Amino acid sequence: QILPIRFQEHLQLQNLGINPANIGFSTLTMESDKFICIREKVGEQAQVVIIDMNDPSNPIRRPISADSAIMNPASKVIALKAGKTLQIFNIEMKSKMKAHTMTDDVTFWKWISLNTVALVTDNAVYHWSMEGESQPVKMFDRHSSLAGCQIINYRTDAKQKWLLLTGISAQQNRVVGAMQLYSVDRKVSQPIEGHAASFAQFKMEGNAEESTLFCFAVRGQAGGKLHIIEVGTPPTGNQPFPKKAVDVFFPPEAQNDFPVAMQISEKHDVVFLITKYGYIHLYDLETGTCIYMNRISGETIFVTAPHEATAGIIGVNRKGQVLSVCVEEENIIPYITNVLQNPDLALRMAVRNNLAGAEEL
Amino acid sequence: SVDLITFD
Repeated sequence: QILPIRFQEHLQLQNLGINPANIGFSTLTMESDKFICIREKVGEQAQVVIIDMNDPSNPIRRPISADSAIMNPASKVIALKAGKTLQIFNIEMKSKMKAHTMTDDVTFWKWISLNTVALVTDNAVYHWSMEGESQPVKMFDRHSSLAGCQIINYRTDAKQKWLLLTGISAQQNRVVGAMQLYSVDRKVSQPIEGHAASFAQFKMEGNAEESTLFCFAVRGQAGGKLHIIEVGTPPTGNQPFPKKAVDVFFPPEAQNDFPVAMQISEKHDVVFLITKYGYIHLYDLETGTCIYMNRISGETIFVTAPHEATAGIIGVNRKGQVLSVCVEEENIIPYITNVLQNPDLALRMAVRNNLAGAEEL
Repeated sequence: SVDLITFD
């Protein structure tokens, strides 16, 4: 059978001398497909291990006293913290670029762009530009709906006008997602039940300007749902993007499963969704139509990034497998025509994203 | 406040 996606194993971190005890959410970071950082204690000495994905054979270990390390998405620039102490280093320059002392512990942080670090404290969210003498600026106060959640993600639209904070907690013996969507222009927060989310830019045919889309997936008691919604006033002259809501299927033996990660391909206009217990889903961004579901593994993929090369998703599982999934550009249109029997979707996707196979419907 | 990383 032809599959509309392709899997690829890039690395086993245990073949690089990474101890499996350090392959987890709190100790391994992958902020982009260019680097993986792992904090390890070897003897008495805390180290950071930096894997250059363009040179994976030669990890470099450096001593640290940081509780958290996140590499810049594009440059060998690393953000380190220990409690309230934040430091930015250019590794190649062996130089401290910037430092700041917070008045609150940072419980979650990540790079939201090439030049900005987002910081989450117990009660607020900050952006920290690496430009000039910029210090962290508060973006919004955390909503009470996320109080006592484990913060697992933070994302923004391209223009940093829509901000989304995601926490989870145990309620009624399931993992319940609490999201806060903040409008920077309107200064309004919306609490939303959700597990995974991304923003995307999408130009509707007949529109001169891109639409800003907010895509989120949730397992409620209502069952699995994926939502694709335009945020903000449509650009002048644009038609509005019509809201989509579709089902997210969980089989009977995965009654405890829930979405953990989402990446949107702007090349293919598809949504990749990964569940906690190793299901992969592919949805059309325009309509929400489910294209494909299958099981990767039992294994939790606990961190993901965009895979630039393939317009796909790359992740690491608890075994230390670095795995990517992308659209199979040669099979997806035949797969949608023949296996899904959806010649409409097939033909739309074939001309929208310039793919082969809708000559033969 | 000391460097949180040590180089060569």
